[PDB]
Amino acid sequence: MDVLYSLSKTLKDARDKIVEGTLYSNVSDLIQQFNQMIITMNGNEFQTGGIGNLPIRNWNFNFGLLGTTLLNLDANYVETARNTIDYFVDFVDNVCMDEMVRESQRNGIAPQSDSLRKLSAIKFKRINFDNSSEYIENWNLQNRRQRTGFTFHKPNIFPYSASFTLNRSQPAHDNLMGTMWLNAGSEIQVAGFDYSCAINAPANIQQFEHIVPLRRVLTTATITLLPDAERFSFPRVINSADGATTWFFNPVILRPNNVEVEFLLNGQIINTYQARFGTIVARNFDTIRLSFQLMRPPNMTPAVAVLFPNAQPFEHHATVGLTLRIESAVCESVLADASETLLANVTSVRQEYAIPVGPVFPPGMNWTDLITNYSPSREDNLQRVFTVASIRSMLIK
Amino acid sequence: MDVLYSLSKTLKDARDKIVEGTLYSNVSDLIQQFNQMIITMNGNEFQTGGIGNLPIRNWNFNFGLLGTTLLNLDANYVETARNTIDYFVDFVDNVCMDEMVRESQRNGIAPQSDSLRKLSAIKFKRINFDNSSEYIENWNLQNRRQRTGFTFHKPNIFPYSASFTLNRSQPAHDNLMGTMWLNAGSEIQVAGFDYSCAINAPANIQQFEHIVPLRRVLTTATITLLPDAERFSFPRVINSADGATTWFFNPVILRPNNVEVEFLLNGQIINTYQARFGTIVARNFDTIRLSFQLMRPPNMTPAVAVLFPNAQPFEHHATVGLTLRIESAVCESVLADASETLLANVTSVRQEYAIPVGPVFPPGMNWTDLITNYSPSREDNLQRVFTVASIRSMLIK
Amino acid sequence: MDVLYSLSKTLKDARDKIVEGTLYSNVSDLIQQFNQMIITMNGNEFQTGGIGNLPIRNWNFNFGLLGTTLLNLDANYVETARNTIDYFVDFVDNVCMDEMVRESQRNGIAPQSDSLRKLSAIKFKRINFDNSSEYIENWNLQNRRQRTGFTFHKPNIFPYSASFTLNRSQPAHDNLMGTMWLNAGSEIQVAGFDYSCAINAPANIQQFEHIVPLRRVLTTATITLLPDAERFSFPRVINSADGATTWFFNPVILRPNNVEVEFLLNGQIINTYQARFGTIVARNFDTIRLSFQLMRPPNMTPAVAVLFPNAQPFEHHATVGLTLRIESAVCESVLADASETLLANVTSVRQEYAIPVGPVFPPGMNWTDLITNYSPSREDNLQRVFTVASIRSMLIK
Amino acid sequence: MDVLYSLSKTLKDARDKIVEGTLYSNVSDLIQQFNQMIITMNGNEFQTGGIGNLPIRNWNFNFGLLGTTLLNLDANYVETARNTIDYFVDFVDNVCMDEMVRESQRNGIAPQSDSLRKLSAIKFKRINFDNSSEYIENWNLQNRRQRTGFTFHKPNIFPYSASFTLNRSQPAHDNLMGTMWLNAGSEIQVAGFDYSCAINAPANIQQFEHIVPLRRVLTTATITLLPDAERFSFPRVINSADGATTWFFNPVILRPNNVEVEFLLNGQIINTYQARFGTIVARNFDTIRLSFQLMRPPNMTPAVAVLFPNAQPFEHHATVGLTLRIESAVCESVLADASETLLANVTSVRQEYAIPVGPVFPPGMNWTDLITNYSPSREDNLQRVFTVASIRSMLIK
Amino acid sequence: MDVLYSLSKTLKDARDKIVEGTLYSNVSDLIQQFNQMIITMNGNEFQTGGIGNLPIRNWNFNFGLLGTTLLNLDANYVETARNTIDYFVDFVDNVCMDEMVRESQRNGIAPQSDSLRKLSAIKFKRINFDNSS
Amino acid sequence: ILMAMDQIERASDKIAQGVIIAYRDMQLERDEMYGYVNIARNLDGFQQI
Ligand SMILES: [Zn+2]
Repeated sequence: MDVLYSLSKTLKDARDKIVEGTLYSNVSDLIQQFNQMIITMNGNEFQTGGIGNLPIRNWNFNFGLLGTTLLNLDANYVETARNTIDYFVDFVDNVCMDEMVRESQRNGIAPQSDSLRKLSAIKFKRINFDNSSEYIENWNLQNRRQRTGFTFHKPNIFPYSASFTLNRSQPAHDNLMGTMWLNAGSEIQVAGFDYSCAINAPANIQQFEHIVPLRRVLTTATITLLPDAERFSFPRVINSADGATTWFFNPVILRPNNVEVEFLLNGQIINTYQARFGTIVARNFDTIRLSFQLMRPPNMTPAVAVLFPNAQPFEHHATVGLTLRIESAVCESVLADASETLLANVTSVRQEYAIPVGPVFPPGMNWTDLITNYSPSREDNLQRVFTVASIRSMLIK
Repeated sequence: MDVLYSLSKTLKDARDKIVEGTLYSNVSDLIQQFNQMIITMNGNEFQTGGIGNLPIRNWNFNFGLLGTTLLNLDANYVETARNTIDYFVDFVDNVCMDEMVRESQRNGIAPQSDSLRKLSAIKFKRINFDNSSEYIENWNLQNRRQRTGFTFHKPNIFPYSASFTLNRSQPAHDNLMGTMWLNAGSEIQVAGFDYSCAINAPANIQQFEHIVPLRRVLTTATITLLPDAERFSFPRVINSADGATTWFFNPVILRPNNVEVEFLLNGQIINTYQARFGTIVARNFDTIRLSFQLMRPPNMTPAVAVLFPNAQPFEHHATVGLTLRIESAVCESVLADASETLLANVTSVRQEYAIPVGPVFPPGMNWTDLITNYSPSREDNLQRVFTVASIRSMLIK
Repeated sequence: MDVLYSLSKTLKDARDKIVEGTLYSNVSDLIQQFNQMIITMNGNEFQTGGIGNLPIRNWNFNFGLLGTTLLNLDANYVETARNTIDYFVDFVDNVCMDEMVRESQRNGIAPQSDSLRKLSAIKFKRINFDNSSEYIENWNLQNRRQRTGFTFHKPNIFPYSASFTLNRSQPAHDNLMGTMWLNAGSEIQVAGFDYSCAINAPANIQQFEHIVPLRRVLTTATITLLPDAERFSFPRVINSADGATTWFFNPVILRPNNVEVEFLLNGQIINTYQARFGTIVARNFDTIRLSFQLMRPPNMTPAVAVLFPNAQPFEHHATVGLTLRIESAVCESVLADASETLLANVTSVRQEYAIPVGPVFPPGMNWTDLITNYSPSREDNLQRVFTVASIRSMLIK
Repeated sequence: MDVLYSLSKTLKDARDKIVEGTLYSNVSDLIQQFNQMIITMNGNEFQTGGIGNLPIRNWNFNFGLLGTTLLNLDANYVETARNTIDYFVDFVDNVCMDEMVRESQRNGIAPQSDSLRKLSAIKFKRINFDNSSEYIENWNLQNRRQRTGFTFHKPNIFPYSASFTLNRSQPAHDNLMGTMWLNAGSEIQVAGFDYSCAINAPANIQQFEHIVPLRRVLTTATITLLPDAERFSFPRVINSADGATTWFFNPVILRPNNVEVEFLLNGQIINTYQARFGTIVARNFDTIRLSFQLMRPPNMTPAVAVLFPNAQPFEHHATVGLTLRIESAVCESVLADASETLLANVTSVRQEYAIPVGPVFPPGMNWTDLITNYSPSREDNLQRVFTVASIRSMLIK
Repeated sequence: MDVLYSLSKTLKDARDKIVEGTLYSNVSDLIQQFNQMIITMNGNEFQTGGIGNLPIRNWNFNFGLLGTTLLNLDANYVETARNTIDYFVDFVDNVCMDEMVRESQRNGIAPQSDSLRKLSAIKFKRINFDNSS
Repeated sequence: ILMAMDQIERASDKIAQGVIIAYRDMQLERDEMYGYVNIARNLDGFQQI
C-alpha cells in the first residue's frame, strides 16, 4: 500500500512539476525519484482485473530513464516524460480498481489483489518517497500502532432511522404520549409529544428521553443544538406500529423544558449541557442522551387555553423537540462524511464494473447497513478501500 | 495563465519559506526560482487597469537578485526579499483583477488583459515552476483536451426555481392536485399534493413525477435522500399561476409511497434507488427523476377518516414529499460550491470597480442565470476567471 | 510560536518522509533541518504543565544527529529516527497544551507558557523551516501588521439568539404584529407576522425590518437567501415578553413582498439585493438589514377570504419570512466554523484537564458568550490558542 | 516494555543460573548479558512513584561487572551477584508498579511512567535478550500488528448478569412463561419456565431462546453443555420486573427437547449442535444462541397428571434448563481468567497504594464494568498493565 | 515428527530471541541451528494440502544464511531474518494442518502427509534440536 | 555516473555479471553477436549468491 501510494504520488508530482520552461533545480529530486521508480519497476510483470466486468490486463515495464542535464526543461523533455507517465498512471489506476473491488472476511487490512501483493515485496520498498496525505499517514500510524484520526465534516455516524415510540397508546390513537425521531447522517431530530399536554401528569411535566449510541467513538466534535424539531412540527398521518391502521398527529410546538444533553463514553458522562443551545463541544463520547420535558404552561391566555382541554377531545397535541447536528468530529475509524468522495469512488467503481456481492460489504455498499453493522472486518476492509480510493483520486479526475 | 500561477506560487513560497534563521538548504531551490523570476521580469513594463473604475497602474521591473552565500539567512536577507515580494505580490494582484474584470464572447479561454497577453510570450515561459493546484491542473488538462475534474462540497448545480404545477385545478382552487418544488444550489425539495387524497383515483394511488435536468454531468456524487419536504408542510397562501388570485394550501403529510429516485445519463438509467433513504451514490448522471405516489391509507382510525371525506370540501390536503441534497460531487466544468470563494471573489472585484455589464456574463454575476444558461462561451470565460481568482487568492485574502 | 510551528512541521515531515527504502535525496534537506533542530534543542531543559490537572513534565534533549551517508534508507535509519521523533512529538504536544490552557488579560497575543517563552529566545531562531500553514501565515502577517484573512465555511458569527418583537400587542395576545427571529451560527431566520393580515394598514401593506450587526467585518461572503422561515411556520405556544403568560401563534405563510437585503459597512450600503433569492455575494460588510412586507392579497379565492376576516377573531395569522445562510466567508479575525476543529480542540483540552476559569474566556469556552462579547483581548487570546491548536493538530489526531 | 521485560528476564536467569559450584560454561552467556545490562544502566538516574500513596523513589546505577575469570562459581561470586541483583530487582518492581498504576485515554499502549519512558530510549535497546513469555510475545506481535492469542482456562468473558424475561404474565404472577438466566465468568445457566406446561400451546411445545453476545471473539473453545440448570430448580420468591411486588416460582424439571446451541460470528452460524451434551468445540464465534423447548409429556402416570392440570391453578411450574461452561478458549484480546493472577495483581497494587480513579478503567478495576464496556482504549491500557504485571510476577513472589 | 517439532522450536526461538539490540552471544547457537536448517531444507520441494477445502500449496526453500554482527544485532538483521522466519512458519503451519486433517486405520502413529513423510527421511535428521515439550 | 554506471558496466566486454549453473540441459540461445551462446539475460528462477 505504501508502494502504491508512492507510485501515485510520484506520478502526480511528475504531472504537476515537469512542465515546459521550469528550472531543473525545481524537479531534480522528483526526477531522481522517478528514475528510481522506473529502475525498480523495470523487468517486472503484473496482472490486474478478472473480477466482474473489469478486464484482465497485463503490464510490463521496459522504460528508459529521464534526462537530468538540462538547465530548463523543454517541450521534448515534457513529452518524453508524459509518454511514460501515461502508462504508469494507467497501471496505478487499474491496480487501485482491482484492490477496491475486492474484499476478504479474514485479514481485510492486507492487500487482496495480486498486483498489490507483488508490490508488498521487499524489492519494491525502494519506492516510498513521501507519505503525507491524511489516509496514508493514518495507515502508517496504525501500522506503527499509534493513535490515528480522521477529521470529518458532517460524518455519517448515525444509521438512517425514522421511527416513533408510544408510551401511552390506545387502538383509536386519540390520546397518545411518546416520541418520534429521525437519526440520519450527522443529525438527530427528536420530538416528544403528549396529546393531553400533561393535564394529568405529576406536576404537569412529561419527561422524554432519546438515546443514540454510535458505532465508533467521536472526539473533539463541534455540535449545534437547537430547541425545535422542525421535521415533526406539521400535521401528519402515520401508520400504526404493526401497520394495521393510521393515526393523526396535529402538533402544536411548545418550548422544551429542562433540556439536558449528555455525551457519554463507556457509560459515563463526559460532557453535559443544561438549557444551552447553539455551538457545543463534545470531547470524547460514544453515546448521546437527550432528555427534555413538556411542561404545561401554568398561565395561558384564552387562545392558548382553548387548545388544551381537560377532556379526551384533543385536536392539538403538545410537542417539544430538539435538533442536534454534528458539524465536525474526529474518529479513529473511517466514516463517510459530506466533504470526501471516497465512498462515492468505491461505490462507483463497484457499480460500473458490476462486482458480485462479496462476503463482507452489504449490497451496493449501502452505507446505512454498513454503519448499522460496523464490524471489525468491515472496518478493516472499508479503511483499505478508502485508502486505495484516495490513492487513485490523486491521479484520476 | 501558467506563468501567472507560477509568479503567484513562487511569491507564496518566498513569503512562507524565507524567514529569518532558516537554513539555506531549505530555500536553495526556491531562491533559484526567485532569482530566475527576477531576471526574466527585469527590464519589462506592464500596464494594468483602465476598465471601469480600476486604476491605471504601471509596473516597471528592476530588482537585484537575492544572495546565495549564506548558511542561515538573517534579518538582512528577509528584509531585502520582502521589499521585492511586496511589489511582485501587488503586481500579481492587479494583473489578476484586470483579468477577472474582462470577458470575451469569442475565445473566452484566451487571456483578455494585455498584461496576461504579454506574460503569454515565450520569453516568460522560464518561470513556469510547478502547477500543483487543482485549478491550474485542470487548466492544463483542458488545454491538452484531457479529462478534467473539480470536486465540490454541495455544488451549486440547480438554478434557483420555486414553482408549482397544477395537474388538476379550477377557478375556485379548492380541489387541486399537483406538485410544488424548490430547487436551489444543491437541494431539490419536492412535494406532490392532492386535495381529494386519491379518493377517486384508480387503486387510490396518485402518481407524481419530478424531472430535474442538470446543465452539466456530475460524477461520483453522494446524495442524502429524505422522505419528507419540510418546506411544503405548513399552511400557505400562494398566488395563482397567472397572478389573478390566491389559493390556500393546508397540507397534511403522508409518507411517500413507491419512491423511486433514478439518475439518468443521456436518457439511460445509470443509477436507481427504490424506496431507499439515507446516503446513496450517483456514479455518473445529468438528470434526476424522482417518482413517488400518494396512496390513500387503506385503513384509518376515526381521527384520520374525519380528515378525508368523500364529498367536495377538502379542509386538509394530502401531501407526500421528498428532499434530495447533493452533499459532494465531481464535475468536468467549473461550478460554485459552498466551501470555495471564487465566485465571491470575482463578483466582489466586479462590484467594487463597477465593471460595466459585458456580453457574456449576466449582470452582477447572477449565478442563477449563469447556471440556467451555461453556454460554452460562458463556461470558457467562467473557468478563466475562476482560475485567475484562485491564483489571486493564493496570495490575497 | 514560529519556532514551535517549525518544530511541529519538521516532525511531521520526518514522520512522512523518513520511511524505509526512500531515496536519501528525497529527505536530504529535511535531514539537514532535523539535525539543525537537534543541535539547537540539545542541552536545554524544559518544564510544562502544572495548571489544572495537566501533569508536570520535564524535557531533556541529548540526541545524536541523523546520518547522511546512505543511498536508500534502511530499517536501521528509520528506527534511529523514530525514537527522536516520538520524544519531540510528545514535547510539542505538551507545549501546545500548556500554551492553549493559558490566557492573559494584558498582552494575550504574547506567549504565556514557560516553554514557549523559552523558545521565543534568539538561540532557537535557527529552526524556522517554512511557515506554510494558513494560521501561521496569518500570525506572521498580523505581527507585521499586514492584512490577515481566514476563510470559513459556515462561520459562527451570530451568537445564538431566539427572540421576538411585538410592535402591536394587547393583554389577550389576539391581535399581535411584529417580528420573530433566530440567529444561530451562520443562519438568520426572520419571520414578520400580523394577525390582522394588514386589513387596516396603509395600502394593505405591513412593513418588517430586521437588523443583525456582526461583531467583525466579513469579506467576500457567499450567501444563500430563501423566501420562507421554515422554523417559524407551524403552530407555537410562546411565552409572553415578561414570561407571565403564554400566547398562541398559528401562522399562514405568504410570499414576502418587496424583499430588500442590504449588507452595510459603517452605515453605508455596500450591497443591495431586491427580490433576488438564491446565491448572492456580499463583498464587504458588518451589518445585515433584511426588509420585507406582508401585502394583503388584492384578490382572494373563497378559501382565503374565509381565512382573513375583518373582525378580531383571527384564527390564522399572516406571516412572511426570510432565511439567510452564510455559506462561506472571509474574516480578518479568527472564528469558529463548521469545517475546522480548533475551538473543539481547545475546549477539549481545557475540559479534559479541568483548567480553572481564567480572566479572559467565558467558562467552558462558551462560544455564544465569546462572540457576543468579542473584546480585543479575547480576539488576541483566541488567535493565540487557535494557532497553537493548529500547530498541535499537525501532529496529533 | 521489551527493555523492562529483558531486565526482568536477565535478573530471573541470574537468580536461578548463578549458583555456587556451577560451571562457568553454564553461565558465560548469561554473564555477558548481565554485564551489558550493567554497562547500559550505569550512570542513569531514574525516579518512580509519586502517584497515590506510592512513594517517590530514586535509583542510581554505578555497579561493577561480574567477573569472568572463574571456571566455577564460588560463594563470593554468588554473593556479589546477589547484591547487585537485589537492587536491580527492587528497581524493576518499582518501575512495574509505577507503570501499572497509570492510564491514558490516548495511546494506552505507550509507556506512562517516567521510568518506562526513559527506558524506551534507544540507548537501552542494547539490553533486549529473548522475549519468550506468552505476554511479551503477544506484545511484540500486536506491536507489529500480527495475530495475537491468549489461552484462557475458563475465560471471564461474560459480565455478571442474573435476570429474567417474562413473555406471559399477569398482575398476580400466578401463570407465567419466560426465561431466567445467570451469566457469570465462563458459565451460562438458562432455564425456561412455563406454569401451564404447554397445555394450551400449539403442539404442546413452548419455545425458549437465549442470546449471549460476547464482547470479544473467542476461538477454539472447549465447551461443556449439560441439559439442566441446577441454579433455577428450587422454589424462589422473586421481585417483579418493576419491583412493586414479589412472585412465587415452584419449578419442576423436565428434560429440554430440541436443544440447539449455535455459535455465531458476525451473525453467521459458525457452529451448531443439536441434542448434543458433554464436550463440544466452538472454533470461532462471538455470539451464543441457545434454543430449547418444553414439551408437555404425551403420557403421564397419575403422579404427573396430578402435577399438570388443565385448569388455571398451577402449583408446580414446568422448567427446562441448560448449563454451558467455557472450559478453555483462545482470544486475541486480554481477559481475566481463573488461572492467571494478572488482574488480581493490578487491582492489588491499585488498592494497596490508593490510586485515584483514572479516566480509563472503572473504579477498583471492576471486571464486570471492564468487560461490559471493553472499549479499544480500555483494551490497550489493560494489555499494557497485564504485560507489566506479568513482568513483575517474573521476579516478585 | 521430531524434525517438524525441531523446525517449530527453532522458528519459535528465532522469533523470541532474534530481536533488535540483543547481543550476538545470546543467539550464536540459535543462528548456527537456523543456518543448518536452511542448508538442509534448501533445494527441497514440498506439497501440502489437497484434502477437503485445504488448498494445495507448493513450498520451495531458496534462502541465504543468517549473517553475523560484532556485538549487537540491529533492525536490518531482524527484518532480514523475519522474512525467512515468516516463510518457514507458514510452511510448518501448513504441514501441521495437513497432518491433523488425516488419519489411518493401520499404522496410525506413522506420518500421513507427504510433507511429513519426506521430513521423516534421513537427510533431515540433522534438524533435530532439543525435544523439550 | 550513478544512473549510467550499470549500463557502462554491462557494456564492458572483459567482465560478465554472473553465472547461472542450473545443472540441467539448457538449449544454447541464438544471438546476432554470436551464433550460439550460453547468454542468460536475467537470473529469474535461480537462487543468487
Ligand atoms: Zn457543509
